[PDB]
Amino acid sequence: AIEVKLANMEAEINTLKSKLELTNKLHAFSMGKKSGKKFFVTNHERMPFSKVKALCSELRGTVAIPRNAEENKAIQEVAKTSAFLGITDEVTEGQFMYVTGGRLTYSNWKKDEPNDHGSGEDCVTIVDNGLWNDISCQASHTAVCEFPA
Amino acid sequence: AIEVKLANMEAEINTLKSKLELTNKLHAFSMGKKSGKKFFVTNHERMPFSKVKALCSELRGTVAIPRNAEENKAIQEVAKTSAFLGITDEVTEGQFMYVTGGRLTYSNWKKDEPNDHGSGEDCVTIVDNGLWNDISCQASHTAVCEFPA
Amino acid sequence: AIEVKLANMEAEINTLKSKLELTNKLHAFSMGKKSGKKFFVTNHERMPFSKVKALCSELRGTVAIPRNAEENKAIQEVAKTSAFLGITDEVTEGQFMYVTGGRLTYSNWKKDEPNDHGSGEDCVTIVDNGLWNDISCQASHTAVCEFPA
Ligand SMILES: OC[C@H]1O[C@H](O[C@@H]2[C@H](O)[C@@H](O)O[C@H](CO)[C@H]2O)[C@@H](O)[C@@H](O)[C@@H]1O
Ligand SMILES: OC[C@H]1O[C@H](O[C@@H]2[C@H](O)[C@@H](O)O[C@H](CO)[C@H]2O)[C@@H](O)[C@@H](O)[C@@H]1O
Ligand SMILES: OC[C@H]1O[C@H](O[C@@H]2[C@H](O)[C@@H](O)O[C@H](CO)[C@H]2O)[C@@H](O)[C@@H](O)[C@@H]1O
Ligand SMILES: [Ca+2]
Ligand SMILES: [Ca+2]
Ligand SMILES: [Ca+2]
Ligand SMILES: [Ca+2]
Ligand SMILES: [Ca+2]
Ligand SMILES: [Ca+2]
Ligand SMILES: [Ca+2]
Ligand SMILES: [Ca+2]
Ligand SMILES: [Ca+2]
Ligand SMILES: [Ca+2]
Ligand SMILES: [Cl-]
Ligand SMILES: [Cl-]
Ligand SMILES: [Cl-]
Repeated sequence: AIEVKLANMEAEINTLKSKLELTNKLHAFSMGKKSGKKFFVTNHERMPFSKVKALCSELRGTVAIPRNAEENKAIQEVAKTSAFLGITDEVTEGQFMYVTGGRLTYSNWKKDEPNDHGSGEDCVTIVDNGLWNDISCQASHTAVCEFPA
Repeated sequence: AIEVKLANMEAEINTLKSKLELTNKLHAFSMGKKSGKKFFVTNHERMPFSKVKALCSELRGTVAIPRNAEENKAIQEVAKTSAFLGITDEVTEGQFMYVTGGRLTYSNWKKDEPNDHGSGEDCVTIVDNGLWNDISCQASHTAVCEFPA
Repeated sequence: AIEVKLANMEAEINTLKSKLELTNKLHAFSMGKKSGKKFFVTNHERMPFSKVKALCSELRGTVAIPRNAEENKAIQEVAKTSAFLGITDEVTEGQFMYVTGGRLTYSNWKKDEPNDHGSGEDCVTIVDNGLWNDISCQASHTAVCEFPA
């Protein structure tokens, strides 16, 4: 009894992990996940940057970060409106870093941006052009999370 | 050994439960669930009110109910077409009650409605412009379920 | 007590099985699955037929197969563009079969199709007015999977 049931439950658990993995694959597929590509998702809600990070973090993802023109357009198409990117110069003014760490490689700044305008701008938004503009982290923009390829 | 295997398996189960909960959160987010708000969703299928209640119940949700103008708009954008709301005046004519209990607070009736037209109309549908019209519960309208915030 | 913990583990597993089943039902509902009808899903990615089969197979579904006009319209609405169908005449030229078995019955060929054009065409794509054309299995078309009613 005991040992047999325990061995069976281990098989039940492994079967459940396999099924859940399959469910996640199907959901990613229905969400637009392209083979071997990272995918972006949004609930179309606009909120302050701190809430986007908290939200993507709960979902075990990160605030969307374009690493090249392709991904930049991908995020643009997903958001449809202005959306925060996982990039800020909160730590050292003028030095934009990825929220995931490290200095910005690819960038697509609008002319004369980032400019830390007025009272200050430490966050970044991809606008309805794919271009970038630094804006107040307190402002509310579309939440777009990123998940691994 | 047995007590050890059992302990390790309970750990695996706790991890799997959290992982499934994450799947549910990501899915709701991808379908438009806003922070702190109820999740509204539809399969675009039109059916009699009885079937809508049965369908949402089977999913552990309930027929969508607008508690205010904001929710009414959210349901409107999910349905696109005429859809049943979880409200009826089956007990006392003219007294609309939520199928989950309690008297109707917010309402968005169309002009000249409710009119308990013809042989009688005890169900409610959100239609054009998001306004309401009472209709026969036997009529087929889009199924929209709601899940807790 | 070992046996008490084992009994709890069984209940935890069964509870998990029930919740995962619910998660699958809510996802199918959100993807447009109609009561008693199979449903269709796409990530909008274009790829050769062999890749579509592999992808859908891995998700425990199959390349979409229209069995009547309703399903054909449904697949057309989901795909938005040209997509492979689970129909080919690879096994015996001229005789189309479903990838899951059986000779083609219902069909919606464009005029003058199928024509096994050029060096040959053994796969099938649903194109413009939801009409069908046989095409090379090597060409890349939208991946659309179908899942059981
Ligand atoms: O204060 C925000 C923003 O203002 C200026 O840019 C404008 C805005 O991005 C927005 O309203 O759209 C305008 C174009 O339609 C754009 O000029 C700049 O001062 C910018 O640096 C600043 O972040
Ligand atoms: O008896 C049903 C319903 O009929 C009338 O409303 C019409 C219907 O909702 C539907 O056909 O769309 C029409 C607008 O295009 C609308 O007028 C009303 O008599 C209504 O009270 C009644 O419930
Ligand atoms: O060899 C491909 C295909 O070519 C011809 O049809 C064309 C294609 O179906 C597609 O590109 O759309 C065109 C119209 O928009 C159409 O002419 C046919 O020879 C066809 O049988 C063949 O499979
Ligand atoms: Ca600063
Ligand atoms: Ca700054
Ligand atoms: Ca700026
Ligand atoms: Ca009545
Ligand atoms: Ca009535
Ligand atoms: Ca009426
Ligand atoms: Ca052939
Ligand atoms: Ca020929
Ligand atoms: Ca052929
Ligand atoms: Ca052809
Ligand atoms: Cl700021
Ligand atoms: Cl009625
Ligand atoms: Cl071929």
